[PDB]
Amino acid sequence: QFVLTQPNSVSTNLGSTVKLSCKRSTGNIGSNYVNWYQQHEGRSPTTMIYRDDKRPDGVPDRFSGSIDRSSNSALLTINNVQTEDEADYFCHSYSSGIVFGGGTKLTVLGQPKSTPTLTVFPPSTEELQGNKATLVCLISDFYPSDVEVAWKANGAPISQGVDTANPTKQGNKYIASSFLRLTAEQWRSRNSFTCQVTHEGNTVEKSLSP
Amino acid sequence: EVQLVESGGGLVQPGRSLKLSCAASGFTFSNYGMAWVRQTPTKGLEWIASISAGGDKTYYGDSVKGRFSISRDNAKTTHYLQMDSLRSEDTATYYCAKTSRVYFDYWGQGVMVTVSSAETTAPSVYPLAPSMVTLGCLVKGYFPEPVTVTWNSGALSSGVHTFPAVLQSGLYTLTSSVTVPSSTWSSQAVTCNVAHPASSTKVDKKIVP
Repeated sequence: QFVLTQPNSVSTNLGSTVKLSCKRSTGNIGSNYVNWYQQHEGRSPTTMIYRDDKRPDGVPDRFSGSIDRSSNSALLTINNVQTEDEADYFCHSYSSGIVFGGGTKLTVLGQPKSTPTLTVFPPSTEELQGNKATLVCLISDFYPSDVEVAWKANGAPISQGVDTANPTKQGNKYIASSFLRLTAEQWRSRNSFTCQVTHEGNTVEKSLSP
Repeated sequence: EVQLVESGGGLVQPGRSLKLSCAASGFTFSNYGMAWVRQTPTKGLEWIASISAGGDKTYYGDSVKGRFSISRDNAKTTHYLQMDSLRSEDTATYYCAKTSRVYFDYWGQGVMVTVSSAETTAPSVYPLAPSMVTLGCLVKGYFPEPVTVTWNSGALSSGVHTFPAVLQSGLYTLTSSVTVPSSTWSSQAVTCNVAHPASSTKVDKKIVP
């Protein structure tokens, strides 16, 4: 019936205040209640605010809802922002149908930089029985998320056969993984293989040998 | 307290149908409307369908286009989303939700629906072996998502990282790892337990040095 527009992402510091906006395109924002949901990555949504400004039992009073007539918008204010508030926040209203905003991803800054840890694994004897070999590189414990992953074979770059996942948050840090697919004959025949990650101007690497 | 338990999703071919179920408890079911809402990483939450408390009024989102039907069975405290004429764009996580007049007060855990011409493929599972030691399990070449991985049937809970999968040539691959003290591996076996529901696969692998 109308759209609800939210900023795609907001960043803020620990203990700061943020105001997350939700603008109705057509019709007056006050003509139908606005509700707000929090969703942590990989989890179901939970209600933070309903009926414009009401809090479910259990939601901190750091959270509060309001309606701004002049900008035709609803606002979720979060005071004294905490690390656990990092989440996607969705607004919701209705008229002749139910409308959701696109969600605002809130990030809470302040966590210190952390360099990646690598773990590498050779092909299993069971996989080699099948004439296949998958080299595994696990990348963990790093912040911020931006990383480049690359492989090397007897010291030289190897790009064919590489599959790398984008980083994802786990707890307060990120993880990612990368796989190098080789012929079992390709694995047995080399002297070594290497996974190298570049993060914040640093390289971290580990090698595998048959 | 309120419980909403979804079932009935998984893989389906284009043009075919699926029926999702939400079994509810913890409130007087017949006093409240119920709803379905879906999510895609690209398009956020999208309302799909609602049904009145009494069951005799239904409402549908724009993307349904006369293809889905929502129903409820108050005697079984369950409601249902019958999804017909399915298309690739219907691949999503589907949540059921309870209403409280004007908002959704509780949401289910969500079930994945994948609309694809590809058949189910069960994973191959391979142990990964090299103070502390990190062991792993490679879950190779499966379709569709999800899989789950635990360690010693849940007895090993801290130190577990299960890594988001890569997708190549139509199949998913992931790794899970567990970090334990050296003494654990020398004192008892360490086993990964992999499940792939879409293929009714359940596999236990001991980690051998």
